[PDB]
Amino acid sequence: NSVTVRQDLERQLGELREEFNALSQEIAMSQLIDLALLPLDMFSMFSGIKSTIDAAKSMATNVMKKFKKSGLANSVSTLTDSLSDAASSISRGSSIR
Amino acid sequence: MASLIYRQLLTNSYTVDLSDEIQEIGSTKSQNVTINPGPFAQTGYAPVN
Amino acid sequence: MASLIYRQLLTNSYTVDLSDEIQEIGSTKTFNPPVDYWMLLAPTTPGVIVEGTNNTDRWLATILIEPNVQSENRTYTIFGIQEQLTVSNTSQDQWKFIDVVKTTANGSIGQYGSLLSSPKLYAVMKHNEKLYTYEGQTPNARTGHYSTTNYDSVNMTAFCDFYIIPRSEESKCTEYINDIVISKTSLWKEMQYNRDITIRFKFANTIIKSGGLGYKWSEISFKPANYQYTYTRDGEEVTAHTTCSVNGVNDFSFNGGSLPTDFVVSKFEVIKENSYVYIDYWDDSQAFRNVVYVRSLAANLNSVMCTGGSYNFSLPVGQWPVLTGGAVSLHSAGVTLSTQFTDFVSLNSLRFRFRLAVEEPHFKLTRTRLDRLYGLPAADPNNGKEYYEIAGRFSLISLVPSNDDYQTPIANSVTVRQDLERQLGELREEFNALSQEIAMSQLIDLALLPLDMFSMFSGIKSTIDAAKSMATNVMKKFKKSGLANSVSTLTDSLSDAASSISRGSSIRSIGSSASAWTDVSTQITDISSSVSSVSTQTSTISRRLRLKEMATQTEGMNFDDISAAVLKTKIDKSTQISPNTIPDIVTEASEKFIPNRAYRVINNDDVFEAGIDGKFFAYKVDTFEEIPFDVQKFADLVTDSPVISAIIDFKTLKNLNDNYGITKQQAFNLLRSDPRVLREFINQDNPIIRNRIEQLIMQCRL
Amino acid sequence: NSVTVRQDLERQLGELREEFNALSQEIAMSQLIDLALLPLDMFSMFSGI
Amino acid sequence: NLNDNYGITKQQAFNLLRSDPRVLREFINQDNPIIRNRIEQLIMQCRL
Repeated sequence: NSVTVRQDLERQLGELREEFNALSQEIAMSQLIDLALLPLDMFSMFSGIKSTIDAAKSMATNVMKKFKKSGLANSVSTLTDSLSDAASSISRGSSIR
Repeated sequence: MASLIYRQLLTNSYTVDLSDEIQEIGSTKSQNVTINPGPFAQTGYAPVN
Repeated sequence: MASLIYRQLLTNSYTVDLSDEIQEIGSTKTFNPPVDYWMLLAPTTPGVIVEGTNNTDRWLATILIEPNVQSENRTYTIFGIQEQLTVSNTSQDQWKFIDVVKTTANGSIGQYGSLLSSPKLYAVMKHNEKLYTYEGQTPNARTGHYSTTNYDSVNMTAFCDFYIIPRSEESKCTEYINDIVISKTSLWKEMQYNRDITIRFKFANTIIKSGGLGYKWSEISFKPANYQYTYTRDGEEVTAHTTCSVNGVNDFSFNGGSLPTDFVVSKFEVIKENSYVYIDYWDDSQAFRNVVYVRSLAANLNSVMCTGGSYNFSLPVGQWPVLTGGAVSLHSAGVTLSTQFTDFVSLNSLRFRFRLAVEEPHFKLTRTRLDRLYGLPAADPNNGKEYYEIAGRFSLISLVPSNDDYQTPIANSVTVRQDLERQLGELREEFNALSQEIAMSQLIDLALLPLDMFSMFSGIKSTIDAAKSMATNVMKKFKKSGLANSVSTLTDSLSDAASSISRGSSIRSIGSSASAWTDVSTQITDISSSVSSVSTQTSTISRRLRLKEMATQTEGMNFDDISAAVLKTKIDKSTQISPNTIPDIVTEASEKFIPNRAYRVINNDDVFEAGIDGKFFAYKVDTFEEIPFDVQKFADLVTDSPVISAIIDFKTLKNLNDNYGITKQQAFNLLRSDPRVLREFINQDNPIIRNRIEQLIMQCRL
Repeated sequence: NSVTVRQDLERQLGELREEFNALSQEIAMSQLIDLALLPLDMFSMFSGI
Repeated sequence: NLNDNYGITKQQAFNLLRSDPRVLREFINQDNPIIRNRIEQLIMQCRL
């Protein structure tokens, strides 16, 4: 029997990037590479975050949504497409050097 | 490390768009919602005249 | 490369079960009907809605009986005649629906058979040369049989619109009792359709009294509505249809007591932040005609702060029970496609779904112990206002089969479905082509980068997203063909061989040692006309290793990597394919390829080669055609070591060694299948290796 | 008062654990080795059922 | 305990990697050595 569920307005991305860099100036090094040689599980990458209420699931699905629209996603897609086009036939025979 | 991480976070675009269609068609197929008043009767003085 | 690619394809079968059960749960889907069908009736008002008879010798219809009514002789025109029906009704919740049993034209009616159902659902049609109608209460769909004269000509006569439904869905009917895609870059063109659209909502409601003094109310609910509107957009007076629908509705029951003076409604419907609204368009513009094949479809819309007005309740004694107020906020989130049948004009349309949110004002019931409700109720939401307008843009990047001629614009849509298509058999020849002019070193390069099915299934540019649940249903369907069953047999044989020290290890045939990788291969096959006994053992060892290993592990580049690379080359240059046409091509390319190719394993300066053609080769670098085969020795040392794919077979390596020279490093990297040296020899001087790779890629026949 | 049900399936899993023990008592000894190089993935380890 | 049976310096090298199935299974299949008892008790200890 509520009027409006208060959607939490989220802090703007530029400030976010600023405290993220301020956090990056705080991390450690040796156990960082100790973390860095261990192939983690896409499971613990998003496991212990927040409130476990259909939301780690939703956030995982949303980050999956947003990843395929990134510059690396279409970059690898077009790299594969270009290689497959070169291997398909003589499509780009010789245009310039 | 991130080889399998950034591998999998990209390979399962099929999972994510299948999840999109799954949740959409599920929303289409949602059923009715009913509440029970609870263990409490409701009455009064009916024949007002 | 593609070893793990086909392994990923086979691994991700855990989605087709869910992505198909959701299809099951979301794809459940006077008018005298013909034979071999079904008929379901959902009456609106309690009374006479549907009748039926063979109008010659035997009359069988069914009449609802209002509860809280004793044995009363009604005055209803049963078959147009006021027949005597004196039946009581002492039930409370589950109603009665009694079959009238009338003999002649002006015949008398006896009482036998009553149908009990709460949600107002019934189904009646003849079955198996006789009238097989559902009987009983809700829990079980028990049917009854009624014999007539001239069975196949009983005239069902309803008074409302109901279901056309066939007979063979008896399971579906009992459970009731209880998209065309051709997408390709070759000859298909996108068009800009960004038309600002305005739509107007409208609501209809279902109110159903309970037979009595008016203090009992049965069903006040929404119901779909449809009006029209004309829009003065860009100087075009465009007419448009629209419909409404609701889902996830909330149920409220305002029960005041038991005695018939109590203002009791058995249930009430009310909309809150769990529901949605769906609409459709029937416009006059070309963009309407161009919604048959949609690439991308997005539409931002304005919000309307819709409200509800005063409502109605007519009670005999006392003042009027006044229900007031209604409020919800409309927020479109999601745009889909649909159809609509209005006057047998059922064609395409588009659907808008909205998110909803309530407002502050209370919605009050007078002289009722209920107040400060939230959510726009279902009594009289239209406030007398004629329409609920929503404005905003609407994007459409739809794509029609434009001809190769750029000067020719396609501006229509031919029919409901294009039902010709093309069969896989003829597709086989156009995949039998395009294998002649592929590449010489570039396809080998494509056989190295992991072609993960994201990059595999991203450049296709299809109009839907069900391509990949299908791309795993393809391996669910190799059960019909010979890969999925082959993997299952491998695993089961190695398992029951790992559990049977009683008879499963001694009753099976011989190999080199106690291994399922040797004896399972040689169990029973037709003997080839001219081969040796050791040749059969080598061939079977070869077949099981070639098929199973291509998806498990290997050294260097494998033949399935070439298969995947050429498969991508064909699909990218296909120029004739449909989204629902690769579900066969990927199958009969992952299987019907690899006809006869050998592998090798190196043993401390000794390697053998054997493939599925009846030929074997025992030879280790440093001049060839050496000491002959040793079947059990090689069998054990290949069971015990990971296998190396022999892209260079005995003849090719002999030719390249004897004719144009070789070095120890190059030979080593060749016969351990190092793709570097293979492609460097290919790219350098057009060797016999090039003939071999070309004839190998034509071996990818179909 | 008719909503108190708490435990489930222990009565079956407990009695079948010893059945799996008893059958695994007589397991093979070499074919376990060559059924270890196999990537018994979900398409396989849930296919011999 | 095995080194009573020689298996030296290359089967030792791979068996110290503990994981070469070729060397392990070749010891398994012919020498009837202690290792079958070791792996049998491995099976019997995951047994309960």
